[PDB]
Amino acid sequence: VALSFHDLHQLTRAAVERAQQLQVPVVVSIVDAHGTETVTWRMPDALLVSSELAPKKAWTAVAMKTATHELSDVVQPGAALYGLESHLQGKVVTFGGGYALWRDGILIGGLGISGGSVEQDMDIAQTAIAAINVGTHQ
Amino acid sequence: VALSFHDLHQLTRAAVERAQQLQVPVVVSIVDAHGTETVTWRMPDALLVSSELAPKKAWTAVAMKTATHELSDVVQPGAALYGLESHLQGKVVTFGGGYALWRDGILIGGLGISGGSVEQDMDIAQTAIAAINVGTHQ
Amino acid sequence: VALSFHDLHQLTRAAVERAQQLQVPVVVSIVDAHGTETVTWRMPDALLVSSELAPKKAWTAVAMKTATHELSDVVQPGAALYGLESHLQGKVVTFGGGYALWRDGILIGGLGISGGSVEQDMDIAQTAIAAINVGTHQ
Amino acid sequence: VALSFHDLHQLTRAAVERAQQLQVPVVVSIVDAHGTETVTWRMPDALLVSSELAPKKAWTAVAMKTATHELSDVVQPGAALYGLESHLQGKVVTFGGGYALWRDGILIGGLGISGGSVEQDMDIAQTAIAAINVGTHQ
Amino acid sequence: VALSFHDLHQLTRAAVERAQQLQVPVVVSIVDAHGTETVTWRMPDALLVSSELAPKKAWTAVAMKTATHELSDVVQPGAALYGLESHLQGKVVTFGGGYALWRDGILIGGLGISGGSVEQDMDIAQTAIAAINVGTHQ
Amino acid sequence: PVALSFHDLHQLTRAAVERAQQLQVPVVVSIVDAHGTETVTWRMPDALLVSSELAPKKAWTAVAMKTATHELSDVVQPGAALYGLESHLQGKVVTFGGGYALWRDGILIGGLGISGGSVEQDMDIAQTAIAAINVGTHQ
Amino acid sequence: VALSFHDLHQLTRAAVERAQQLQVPVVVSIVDAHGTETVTWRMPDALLVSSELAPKKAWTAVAMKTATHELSDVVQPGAALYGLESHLQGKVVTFGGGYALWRDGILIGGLGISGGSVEQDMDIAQTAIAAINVGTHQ
Amino acid sequence: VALSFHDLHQLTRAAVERAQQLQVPVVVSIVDAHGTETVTWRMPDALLVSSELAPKKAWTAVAMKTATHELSDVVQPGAALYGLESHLQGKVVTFGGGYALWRDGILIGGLGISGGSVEQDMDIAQTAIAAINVGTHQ
Ligand code: HEM
Ligand code: HEM
Ligand code: HEM
Ligand code: HEM
Ligand SMILES: [Cl-]
Ligand SMILES: [Cl-]
Ligand SMILES: [Mg+2]
Ligand code: NA
Ligand code: NA
Ligand code: NA
Ligand code: NA
Ligand code: NA
Ligand code: NA
Ligand code: NA
Ligand code: NA
Ligand code: NA
Repeated sequence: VALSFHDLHQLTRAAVERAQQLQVPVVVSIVDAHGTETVTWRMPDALLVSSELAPKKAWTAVAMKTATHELSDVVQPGAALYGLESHLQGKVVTFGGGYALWRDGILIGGLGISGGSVEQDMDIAQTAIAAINVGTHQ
Repeated sequence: VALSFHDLHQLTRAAVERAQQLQVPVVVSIVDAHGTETVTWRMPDALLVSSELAPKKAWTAVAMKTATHELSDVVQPGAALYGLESHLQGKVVTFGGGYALWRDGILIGGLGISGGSVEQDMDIAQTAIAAINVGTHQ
Repeated sequence: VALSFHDLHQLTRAAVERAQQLQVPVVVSIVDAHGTETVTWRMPDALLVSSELAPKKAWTAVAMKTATHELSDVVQPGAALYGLESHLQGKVVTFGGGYALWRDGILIGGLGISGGSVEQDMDIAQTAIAAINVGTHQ
Repeated sequence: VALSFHDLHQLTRAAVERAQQLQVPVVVSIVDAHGTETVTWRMPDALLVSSELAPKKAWTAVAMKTATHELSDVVQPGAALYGLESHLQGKVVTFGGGYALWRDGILIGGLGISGGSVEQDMDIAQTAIAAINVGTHQ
Repeated sequence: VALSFHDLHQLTRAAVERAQQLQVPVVVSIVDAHGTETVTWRMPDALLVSSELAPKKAWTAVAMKTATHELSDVVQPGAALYGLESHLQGKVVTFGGGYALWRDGILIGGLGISGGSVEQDMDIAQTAIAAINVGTHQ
Repeated sequence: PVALSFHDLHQLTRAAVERAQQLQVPVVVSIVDAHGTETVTWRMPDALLVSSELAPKKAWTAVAMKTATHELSDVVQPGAALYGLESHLQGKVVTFGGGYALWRDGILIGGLGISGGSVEQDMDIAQTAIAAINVGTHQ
Repeated sequence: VALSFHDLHQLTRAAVERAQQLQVPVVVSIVDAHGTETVTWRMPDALLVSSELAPKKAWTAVAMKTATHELSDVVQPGAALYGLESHLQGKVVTFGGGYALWRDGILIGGLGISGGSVEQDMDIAQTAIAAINVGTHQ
Repeated sequence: VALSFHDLHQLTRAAVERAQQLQVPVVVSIVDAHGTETVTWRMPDALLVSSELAPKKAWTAVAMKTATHELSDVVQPGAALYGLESHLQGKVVTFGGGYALWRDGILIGGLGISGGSVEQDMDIAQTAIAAINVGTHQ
């Protein structure tokens, strides 16, 4: 059930291809179900911050079993998990671009994209994920 | 006056059993009156973030002599301790799930639960604390 | 011009005496004009967090040539230095209890109190400062 | 295209000269297109916090290809990159004083000023940048 | 194959019992096959350092697939992995008391003991491991 | 003209993984550019957890010191010129083998780092991968 | 059983007085039995490193229940706890100047001095300890 | 008694000029008597490590009141300050290239050079120091 070589290779290829179509250089990061960095690819000229944000988005997706855009409302002032980003010492990113990857009810990894607008990062991520046979929810 | 073996054992057992009833895997953490990690137990499949949040809640409860849900208002924009989570470099958690433990007016420890919704974490924590009948306020 | 032995000893004594009158245990911290820790004194049962907050308040006062309560408005959402506490990795504290210490137009140090309410910490600090011949503004 | 000795020297001198005119001591920092510290200069009595803020402003400008005052709106509560300063563990500063430096469509570095009001920092930075043959936008 | 509740409970009980027989208080730590803290138990008056060293020994065992005493020679001056403890920022401990736990050729976790002499820690760890049906090599 | 291309990165990464498969040792492969930025990472199943940190560090060291990492082993020993270096740089530099600096036409273009086997295996894997593309390991 | 006001005061005074006699400026640090910083005093012109070394020496004494000079042999290459200083991320200091304080078989705190030679730090620490009624071994 | 503008400028220029004569690109760093970074200059293509080592050598010179080559013997296995580089969490560098700057018996700052061989760094640093009216010992 885990991510196979083919899964990893296709996710990464499809993300890079979609980023090229959008004309935005990104960092692509994939983590396994335990949060271990498994693939990283940086396109030329990607924003330097993206080297830290993409793997953090992928990690966040696994570590909270969620897509990172789904955390945006819950960390606001007044919301249930206000302060989370400081409580976890910057390890969680709470804007879009990270998705949890599921197969047959089992969490198999996380994908993180950074380098565009949040909308671009999410488009790239969703396009990549559509290239392989996986879900973004259990 | 201090947490005995029986206190630590029953707090842990009761927390895990309540979490089983709720069908949510959590990390349980107990710290002593000086904030030293005394017991940690991770249920299978608990959110990875919970491994950091539960001990931090337990620590926060002792370090601020308060339940963590009682810090939620006082760290908001405009409130007296705005910014506290950054000032203490992520050591304090300001949402529910941590309680201070008191016996005969003496602070004896802190219990932290993380892995569910905030309300679940607080339910589990309160249940565990009710199993040994210590107080949560001086 | 600098804090003398007598300055340091009287500041510390007066802060502790005032805390005793208020019946709240605090940490007292004094830093020099360069931000080096010079005196620390912890009263029994002071909040654990105060061991970190009091020196940070003192340091903040010198590092920003201000009282720490004067930073509260400027770090709010919408205000000029929003985010400051993260930018400086938790070294600055932006609620009351730290004061800059000045003599003959020269910055000689900083005093930080933590362990009570913000208002108690500011009272203690102001009382201590009144015990020696120094100002809180240039 | 890169920053020459002359570019660095003129930037630094013009910044210091403008700060002297404003009668505010600042830290001046210049990073290259990869974010490596290239020049630092501290004026006597500059706020201690400026030693950390000015290089961070310069680094931010390259790392996000933006002037730092342009990030102020996008990190607010409710905005698209809320929490960014914690996600990047304090490496990015999101109030004014940092500018990205461009020549012939190529990013050649970043300039950061800290020590005055945000407006003084920006005036100093803009004055310095006007002393050499560069743009602040691609 | 993984560590069951019974495995974890017996390891912990047996380590504590052995420590009691030796009259030395220890910290017991167990990590899973991915290095995630699963159980921590601190006996009263265990050396404060043991709170950091026991989990690090358990983690090292899984992270290097080795008992920690088997790393002592290989990190010495002149040996193949000299400097390893600094390369990994203190995450690995290279003296005895940590053991990797294997069942049917599969790595299922790590156990770490700290609080005694290295020889006591190893005794305690070996005694605990003998209480369950597992090997210390693949 | 001489930077690492897509093809360079791809071939380095593939050849490293292929060689690690031949040796039957799972590794982490890391490539950094001439400025030390992480460019590629690839982790093989069951690689030592430590190798997730050690491989990118090796690659970064190679560029940050313009050297192969095995060439630092003597110089950081007790009594040698750069004793303590690993602590001075807060663990960012690794001083045993497996990292190589990558050069073309006298220009530094990147760094490759391998971790997960013995130090010898990591070097073998790195050298094999480097041979798949025609760059040099010295200026 | 604990360090009283009189104990803390006399330790600190006696350490400063001795350091004055020797004409070496030091930092004095005292921690309680849980390792919490209780007193710090810095003499003018004390080595900057001493602001970190002295509290660490005091902490190490309690955390390891030993004098710090007693750790020097055991951390050497080839000895049982080689690497310890990196394993504990610099929290332990292994050269002289820190002493564990005992009364009636109970560990009550730790004293740390830094700023002279190791031998001066030890002379100062020992002179200070001799000013109160305590032992340096259980 | 302090480093003037001219002192800072001349030190920096002379260091860069000597590095050019040796044909090695270095990072030059100057700190004041309190260890605050005052000047940094990076020559093109200086080793990336030098960006961290040169300011650390300058800081070390002031923080230990010594040239950094004078620390080499004292931090060896078997010597009085073995482990120091870890105790201070990498803030001190114990090989040559850093010098303390003294005028009329007063410590006024530190100069640090990194990028060459240790001998080249020391040559550069000594040459720069010779360009102004200061000593390297009290
Ligand atoms: C921060 C790093 C700096 C470095 C490395 C530096 C380096 C130098 C060097 C190498 C020269 C000689 C140029 C030549 O080769 O002929 C020079 C000249 C000079 N620098 Fe600087 N400088 C620095 C900053 C400044 C600053 C901040 C000022 C004034 C605010 C200043 C004022 C001058 C003056 C007046 C000259 C003489 C010629 C001229 O007016 O342009 N320099 N500097
Ligand atoms: C540290 C030393 C520990 C000791 C000495 C210990 C001892 C025991 C004993 C004597 C029992 C009674 C049942 C029997 O006859 O086997 C027991 C039950 C139990 N303990 Fe512990 N325990 C320890 C730690 C833990 C921890 C950390 C947990 C975490 C949840 C735990 C969970 C339980 C549970 C759930 C039971 C009752 C259910 C069952 O045994 O199947 N114990 N323990
Ligand atoms: C890590 C990031 C990787 C990316 C972005 C990536 C991307 C690609 C792309 C774009 C192609 C088609 C290129 C072409 O031939 O025209 C390709 C082909 C291929 N890749 Fe990868 N790849 C990666 C890693 C790997 C690894 C680690 C392996 C093997 C261990 C691998 C094996 C292959 C093979 C066997 C082919 C087809 C053979 C051929 O090109 O004729 N790739 N990859
Ligand atoms: C660091 C925290 C210190 C605190 C909180 C403190 C507090 C006090 C207090 C409350 C007294 C009155 C004692 C009594 O008679 O009951 C006192 C007296 C004294 N202290 Fe301290 N003290 C401190 C440090 C020092 C140091 C470092 C020295 C000398 C190096 C010192 C020298 C004295 C002397 C000589 C007296 C007797 C003269 C007088 O009453 O002013 N103290 N201190
Ligand atoms: Cl915030
Ligand atoms: Cl070492
Ligand atoms: Mg049950
Ligand atoms: Na926050
Ligand atoms: Na905050
Ligand atoms: Na009971
Ligand atoms: Na913030
Ligand atoms: Na934030
Ligand atoms: Na080391
Ligand atoms: Na070292
Ligand atoms: Na070490
Ligand atoms: Na060391």
